[PDB]
Amino acid sequence: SYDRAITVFSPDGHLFQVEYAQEAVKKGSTAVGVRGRDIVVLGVEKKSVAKLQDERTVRKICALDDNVCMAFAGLTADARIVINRARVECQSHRLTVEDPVTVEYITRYIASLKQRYTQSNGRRPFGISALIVGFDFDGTPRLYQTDPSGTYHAWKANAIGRGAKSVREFLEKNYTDEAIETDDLTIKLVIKALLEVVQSGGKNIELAVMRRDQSLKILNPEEIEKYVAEIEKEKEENE
Amino acid sequence: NQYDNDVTVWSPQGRIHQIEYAMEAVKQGSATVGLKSKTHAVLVALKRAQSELAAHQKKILHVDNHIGISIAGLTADARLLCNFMRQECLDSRFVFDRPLPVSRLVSLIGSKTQIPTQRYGRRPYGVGLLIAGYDDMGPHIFQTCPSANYFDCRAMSIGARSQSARTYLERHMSEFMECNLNELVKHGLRALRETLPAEQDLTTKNVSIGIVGKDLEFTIYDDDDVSPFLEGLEERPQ
Amino acid sequence: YDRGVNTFSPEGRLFQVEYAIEAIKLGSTAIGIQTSEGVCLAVEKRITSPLMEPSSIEKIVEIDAHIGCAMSGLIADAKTLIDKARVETQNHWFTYNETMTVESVTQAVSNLALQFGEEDSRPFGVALLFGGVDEKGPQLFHMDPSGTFVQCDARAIGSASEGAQSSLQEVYHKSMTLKEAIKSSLIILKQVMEEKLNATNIELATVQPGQNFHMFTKEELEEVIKDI
Amino acid sequence: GVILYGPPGTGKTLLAKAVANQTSATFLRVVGSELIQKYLGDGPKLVRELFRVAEEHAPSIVFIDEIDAIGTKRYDSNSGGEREIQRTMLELLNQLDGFDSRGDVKVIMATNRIETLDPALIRPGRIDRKIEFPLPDEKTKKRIFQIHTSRMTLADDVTLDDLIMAKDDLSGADIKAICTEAGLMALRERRMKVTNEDFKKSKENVLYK
Amino acid sequence: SRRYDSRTTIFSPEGRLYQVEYAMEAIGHAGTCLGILANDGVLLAAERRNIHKLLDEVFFSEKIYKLNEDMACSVAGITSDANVLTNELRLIAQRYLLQYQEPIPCEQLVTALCDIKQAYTQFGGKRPFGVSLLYIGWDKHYGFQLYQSDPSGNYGGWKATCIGNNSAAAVSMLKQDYKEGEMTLKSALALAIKVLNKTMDVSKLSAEKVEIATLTRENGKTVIRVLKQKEVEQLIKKHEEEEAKAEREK
Amino acid sequence: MEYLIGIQGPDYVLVASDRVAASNIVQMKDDHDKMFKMSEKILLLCVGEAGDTVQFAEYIQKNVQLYKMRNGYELSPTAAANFTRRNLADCLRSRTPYHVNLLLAGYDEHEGPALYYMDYLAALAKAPFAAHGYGAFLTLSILDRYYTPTISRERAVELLRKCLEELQKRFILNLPTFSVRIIDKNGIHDLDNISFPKQ
Amino acid sequence: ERGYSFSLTTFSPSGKLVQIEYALAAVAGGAPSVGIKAANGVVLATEKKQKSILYDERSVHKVEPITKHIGLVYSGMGPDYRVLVHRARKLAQQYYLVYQEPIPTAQLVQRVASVMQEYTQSGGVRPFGVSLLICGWNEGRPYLFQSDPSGAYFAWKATAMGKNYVNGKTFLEKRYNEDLELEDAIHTAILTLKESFEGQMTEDNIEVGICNEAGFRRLTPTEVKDYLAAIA
Ligand SMILES: Nc1ncnc2c1ncn2[C@@H]1O[C@H](COP(=O)(O)OP(=O)(O)OP(O)(O)=S)[C@@H](O)[C@H]1O
Ligand SMILES: [Mg+2]
Repeated sequence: SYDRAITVFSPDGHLFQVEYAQEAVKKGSTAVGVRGRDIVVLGVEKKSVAKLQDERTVRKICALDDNVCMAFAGLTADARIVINRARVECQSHRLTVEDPVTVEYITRYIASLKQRYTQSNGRRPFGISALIVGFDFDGTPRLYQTDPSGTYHAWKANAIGRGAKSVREFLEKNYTDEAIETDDLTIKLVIKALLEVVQSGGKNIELAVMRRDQSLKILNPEEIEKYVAEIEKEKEENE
Repeated sequence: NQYDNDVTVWSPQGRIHQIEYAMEAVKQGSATVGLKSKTHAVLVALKRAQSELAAHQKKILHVDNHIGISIAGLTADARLLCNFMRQECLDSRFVFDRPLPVSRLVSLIGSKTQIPTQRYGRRPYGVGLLIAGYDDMGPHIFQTCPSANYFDCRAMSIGARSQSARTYLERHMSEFMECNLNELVKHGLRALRETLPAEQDLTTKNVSIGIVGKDLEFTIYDDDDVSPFLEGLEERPQ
Repeated sequence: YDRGVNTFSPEGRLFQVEYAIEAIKLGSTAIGIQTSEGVCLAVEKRITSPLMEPSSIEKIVEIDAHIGCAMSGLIADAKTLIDKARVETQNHWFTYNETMTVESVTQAVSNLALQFGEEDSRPFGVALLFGGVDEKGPQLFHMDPSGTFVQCDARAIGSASEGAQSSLQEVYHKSMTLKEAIKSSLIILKQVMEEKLNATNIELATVQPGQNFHMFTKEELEEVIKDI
Repeated sequence: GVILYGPPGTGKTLLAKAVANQTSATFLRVVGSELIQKYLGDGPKLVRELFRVAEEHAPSIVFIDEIDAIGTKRYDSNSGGEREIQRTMLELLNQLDGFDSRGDVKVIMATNRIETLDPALIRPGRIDRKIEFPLPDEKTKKRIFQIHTSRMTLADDVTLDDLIMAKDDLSGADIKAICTEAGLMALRERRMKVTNEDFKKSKENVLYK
Repeated sequence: SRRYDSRTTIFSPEGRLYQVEYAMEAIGHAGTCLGILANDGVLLAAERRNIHKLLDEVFFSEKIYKLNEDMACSVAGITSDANVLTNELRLIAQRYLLQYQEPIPCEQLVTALCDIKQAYTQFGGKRPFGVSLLYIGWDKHYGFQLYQSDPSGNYGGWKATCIGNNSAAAVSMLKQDYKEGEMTLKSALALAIKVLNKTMDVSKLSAEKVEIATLTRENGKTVIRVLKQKEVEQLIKKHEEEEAKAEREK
Repeated sequence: MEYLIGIQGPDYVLVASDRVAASNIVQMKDDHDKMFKMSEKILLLCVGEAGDTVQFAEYIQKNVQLYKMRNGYELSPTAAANFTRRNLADCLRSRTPYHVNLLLAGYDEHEGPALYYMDYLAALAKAPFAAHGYGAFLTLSILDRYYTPTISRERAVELLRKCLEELQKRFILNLPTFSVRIIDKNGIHDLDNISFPKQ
Repeated sequence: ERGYSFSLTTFSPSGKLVQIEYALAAVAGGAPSVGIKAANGVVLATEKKQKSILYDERSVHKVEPITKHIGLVYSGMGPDYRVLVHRARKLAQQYYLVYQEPIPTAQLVQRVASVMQEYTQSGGVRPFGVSLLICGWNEGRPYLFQSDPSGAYFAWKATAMGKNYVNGKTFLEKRYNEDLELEDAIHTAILTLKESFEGQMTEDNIEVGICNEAGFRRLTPTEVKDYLAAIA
């Protein structure tokens, strides 16, 4: 057994292996999510496809239950083992207390798994950040995120990945109340958001909405070809 | 200094520096003075505080009905040996149905604290235990140190600025083996006014006294019942 | 170059216990005041973004029905100590059929605070206030990353800790009331925080001898603010 | 203080070139790698007198490229080892924070591995303006194409985009590379306008090794 | 004892980690493997390295390893590290068959091994594997599949990929000559001999220098056929006949 | 002690069970449900002692739901039934063997409908019809009397009607009500909770 | 006590395992040894010179049998060899207790080389400093395999290990063909060990072991003198 303290304090009060892992998040591909009052909409950008690969094994939006979706950034090898440990816990909740898992509960499991893992012996911390999105019982759509140090934290709109400060500055000057008016109008905020990021001009973006009673339903590159037309068409006439 | 890092490493002079640095930790805590008569064992402590509204940190603890201790150093390792101290007293009382003798208790501590002074990546216990108790042989004053070396003594004083208290105890220890409980205590109280700056001494909220006695169970006196003992001292000569 | 985690200084203290004392100077500030009418206890939130939901974060959390808490420094490892305190108050109720006193909660946590090493891995970087009403009345305690706890009367912990303590020694006296202790704390928090004071940047909680642990919410809270 | 840093080939030296292009003041250039001398002690004194002479002249900004060189490799021809590296770099860093008259000097920086050199130099006051050098974007890679393709009588077949995406993280030097290589290909056959298959062979040669 | 520890698990101050990037640096050299599919069948073209005149040429294969009864793998990198992985996912497929009485799907065999490979990069203070490897196979859910593993622990589905020494030159030409779903298992073989004509610096394409194995679906068989050294060279010269025709007529 | 039944047709599987949760001599609950879903086309029907029928059958249910999330598709009824047989057989020679009797019903898009049979010793049997409980002794003889491999689902219900009316003539237990399912290409469908009025 | 539980063999920034590269240097400075299979059996021949006349040459042996039909020689350092002999003696027994059959020579090298790879990754150990040559005649056809400290293995027709191994491989390439008997391969194994020995190659400076379909055996110095006579 390898017993060695990896994460230790700095002489001024930092945890260096934590904040080095935050920079591995800061060059993964961008993931943006907002919530509507009835339909949540989150979609990663930079699919970065090379037209010789299977398109389904590269997906970064998975589901933990029927109601809880999840996107991430950072490095993918650490991601899909946190996900598989979350799938067991949200299934073991049902063998216990009968209701399906509330979206706040599954964030506390991931965040507490991630903290104690910056505390044990001989373990580097995880290098991912996540967005947990769900519409729980009694239909209240909400989302969260998870820092690699393990601080779960709710939001109304957020973005992580490479180029996340510029998108977060873009949303606060754009997030009104009437932006979440229609289920097709909230999507026009996300498609306007990631187009203000690393190119992805309809060819590298994959939105995925959830209408509070469905599962995740990814629109194929025909409505995004339709939406990016009309989002740029309104931009064409006003300016 | 590459010989200054781990407890395992000997110096080329032959003095392990990690043990010598734990002696610096016991010199940081406030002073306390223990002494004994023919029939009594009295230890007197001097508390400290952080602000004027925060309370004073206690130092005298109750191990058993005939054993009490006084700590100096970091308080977390003090409670670690204290919960070991209480456990070794009541199981001997569970097995043999007798009070565990004091001189046989301290040798369990000396074997307890010597173990992390020899392994790898194990700190010593920075603590300043003065022990007062009863065998069937009368009172006993014992002190320890983080070098796992316990001392049999008749009056000692440890903590910050304690050398001035030892000089007072040497020139008055011919009188200690005769007096009753009253001026045995205020012999020790004249040692704590020795180890202070020349303006504040004994304002009834920073001093504590614990006595075990030949027909007297170990009793701690705190900040109101100190005042009968504390009256009857002369002014500081200047 | 690299020491172990368990090494004394030549001045004798430690290395990483003393480094963790520095880490709670980055946390948000928090004020607790003990009054014989009851314990009031406040904090700021340090809201970063307008898009952020404000109520998802918390600093006041309850341990039992008669004991509240307040955390500073890091947050993610504070939740480990909170869960050990909640279990400890329920094991004491299960085996003794009574309420654990406020002091005996604190030493049950403070024994846990210095247990790292290389067998069986770093000290916790939080600082806690424990406000409660046991049978000796209202109490107020303060622990350390070093595991050293002591009863305080008006303790201010956070990034603005030493600036607030000086302004708090002048207004505190032993015969306060709870209605003026609540007002006296928000005068101090109005100085030390960055943004303006409103009903969302701060939150309070008071514990009484009569009723149990009560946390204020954004309806009864701003009557203190508009009548500051 | 002023400093650049980034991957090998982004614009830290060329940028300095344009800087001087605009300037109307004194200017010098030297490489840290040459600072080491097979003897002992000289290099330091070299630094001293060099700073002196620079300061003595005029409105001036001197620049050294790739100091990290002196902190990365080691040449067996050097008499000792770090036993002079340390002292030389030390006196160096001092000579930018001399208690004496600092004079009219400002300094730029340009290193590929900044993370590993002595952070002591990075002290505030010695170095002030600290700027990153990133990977330019493809939409700008098109502009680089335009740059190194404006004043050449190319062939009409230029579809630059299907050439931009070859190396997913290529550099602004690679543009010039492909361009001049294709031109050479043209010159071999004495042709004039540079056709697309020339771009093909270019990407194949310059990159695949 | 902490002076001798090399800390093969920690991050670097720039954010990335050095140990697996040194391994993927070593995965470039020492070997060449590639695969292709568009229709019924899938192939693995691999180039032999030790071509010395004193060897027995046995064990039916050199870098091809039959894993299941209907899938196989081609490996690259440290050959000794490869022998531990190959007989590790060989019984991952068997403990699946013990548990469900059904052959394992080709994708979740890859994810099972790439979690064991990921764990050494993450804790334990242990040297990771410098091994990347391909996966061909068939299942009833999606048919013919083609995967690729990396020493970091992340996989991916593909259609044609090389992990050779000049693998970037091969991929640049695979996306220059390709067709989605129309490359039958004769045009892919002619394309396979075209690609390793380029990346192999030893010219003239010695038939003993390469190995080609095909996986075709016969009704209840899934025939994995390592084609012999009598039909390689006629496929070699078939590439040679057309290139003298295409060069002279252009 | 209880009674469930397994008629399997050309493109459907007709299953039914009772609704009585028993006790010492009384019946605690008259509308109990012995029916456990795992997928959109796989059911599970468990009979046995008190604790093991509940906890084993939901242990299997969390492993089948997990297989769908890890892969995106469901188990076949052949593989789902054969995963259960491994779990009894491994836990048979243990300190706590489960004592349950069960039969699994499933539809697939490749091999069509399927019915499997098990006991408390974990022996599989691909059967066209089966039954557990003491009512199986009464009711198997009507069922092979009238079974055709090409039987339509309308007359398969009235065969089940005939198979239960004899069970309320010469069987000493009460058993008034019976819950009925049907499985096809469209998934699980609830049929009428057929019963006999004791008023 | 306990161990270290960390690998002291890491990747270089040039991507080479340096400790394995150093272990091959210790193999190359060993005693020279050649091995030749020819159509009915395998010949293993080594070179064993005592440092002085005081040593008892009939005490230790370079050529060791593993079972009835498998022999094994080395070229490296001494005490590492006796460890993985006793390991390989045991591995041939657990195959036999399961299957009631003598182990194939291929499956032994599958399991001996798995030990050497496992030993160059685990915590706190330096790799072995030996290379092996393994012979045997399973199912008529003979076999000749060579392992290395990295854990790989090969299938040779004829090869040389030890000092001047690059000269022996050129000598065997100009000598060996497909068609030789066992007694011819003995004569050319002495002819390739004479390239690097001293002046006196007596009946006790060398050690030769053969396989047949009759099984592995090791030559006594009587007939080794007869093969050494009328040689070169
Ligand atoms: N962003 C760019 N725009 C236009 N040309 C560029 C750009 N980046 C590089 N180049 C070209 O490539 C050359 C390389 O730029 P340099 O200034 O040498 O970069 P550098 O990062 O300082 O190089 P190193 O690391 O010292 S080798 C320039 O002289 C230009 O010809
Ligand atoms: Mg440059």
